[PDB]
Amino acid sequence: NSHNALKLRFPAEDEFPDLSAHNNHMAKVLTPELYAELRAKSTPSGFTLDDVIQTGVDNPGHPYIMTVGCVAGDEESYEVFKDLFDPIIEDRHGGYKPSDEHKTDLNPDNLQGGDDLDPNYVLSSRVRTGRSIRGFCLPPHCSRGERRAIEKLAVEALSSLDGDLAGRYYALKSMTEAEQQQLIDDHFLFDKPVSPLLLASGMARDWPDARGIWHNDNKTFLVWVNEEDHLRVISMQKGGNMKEVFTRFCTGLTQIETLFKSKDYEFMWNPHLGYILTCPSNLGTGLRAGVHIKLPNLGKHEKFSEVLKRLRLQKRGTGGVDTAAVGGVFDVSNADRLGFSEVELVQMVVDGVKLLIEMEQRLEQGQAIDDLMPAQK
Ligand SMILES: *CC(=O)N1C[C@@H](C(N)=O)Oc2ccccc21
Repeated sequence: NSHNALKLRFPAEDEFPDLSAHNNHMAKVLTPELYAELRAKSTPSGFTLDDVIQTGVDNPGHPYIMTVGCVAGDEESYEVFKDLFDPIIEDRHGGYKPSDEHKTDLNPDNLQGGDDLDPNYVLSSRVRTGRSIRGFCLPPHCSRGERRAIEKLAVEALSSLDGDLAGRYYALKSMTEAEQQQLIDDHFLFDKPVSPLLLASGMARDWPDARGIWHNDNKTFLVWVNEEDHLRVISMQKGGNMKEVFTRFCTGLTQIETLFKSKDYEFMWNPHLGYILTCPSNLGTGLRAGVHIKLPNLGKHEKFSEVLKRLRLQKRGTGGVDTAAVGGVFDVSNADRLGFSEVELVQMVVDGVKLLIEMEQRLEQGQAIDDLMPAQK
């Protein structure tokens, strides 16, 4: 690329971004020396360090909520600029060292229990993840031709799914106002990105070309094509049979991967980073296994955050599916993504939810939970 060479004509410090008041991990890792060493490297697709750190430069963040500050344009991005990604991965994934190994377990039989979470508290159970198809650039860097290719192969694979997974595909471009309305009412629809995060990163290029929503006829399995990763996979079920949701998650992923392999394509995966995705923060399992749960008394407790932290879980939001119950209903999911297998995260969620329910009941009786406080897991 001639532009990166023209940049190289400038002193490195003269091209170094001003990350003074930034609070992302990239700003915490990017020394002026690292920029000098890597500001010349590039990936086969043409992804540069500036293309990796632009979002972090434009989007400072909050000290409380530390964003990663960088994205990947392709698989090779994680190795070409590993001298930058690895420290941020260590900092954002609990000290995951460069030599650590990620184990991926997708055998639902290895999860203990989780079939009967108290239906009077757990309203919904959902497991979400992402996948990148090897050989294509990621959404921040992919091309119209690429994107259209991935959409074609993904739609073929989904159209091959049958049974409880048999479903339909809606292309965002061809959607009628009626179909769009139905999807919005279903909470299945993703709209055109508007955040200064995504728009600056180029994740919204050529919208809505090659972007789609596939869902099974039972509204329990949903796939998003070319939105924020090549595929975004969600398995959801009203209630608390987390085992069923995770089993659907696993089997659907396995069938999709089998179809892709039959067509000589595969997911981006390695034994150190797990599955490869645009954002470093979703590496390894990209798994967000959560529950919408009625924990009104516990939510107003001054230890709720500490209990969630010790259980290795996070409160990703409040309100539940239909907003409404903000303060009473909470969306609680696994906090870790890399360094733990999928089964381990789902386990952690089930186990923590049981104790949360017990705490909520005890607080209901007017008693104290100081005896039920867990130890850091
Ligand atoms: C990790 C992630 O999803 N990010 C990080 C974010 C930031 N500014 O730190 O920027 C973007 C932009 C586009 C896609 C993903 C991310």
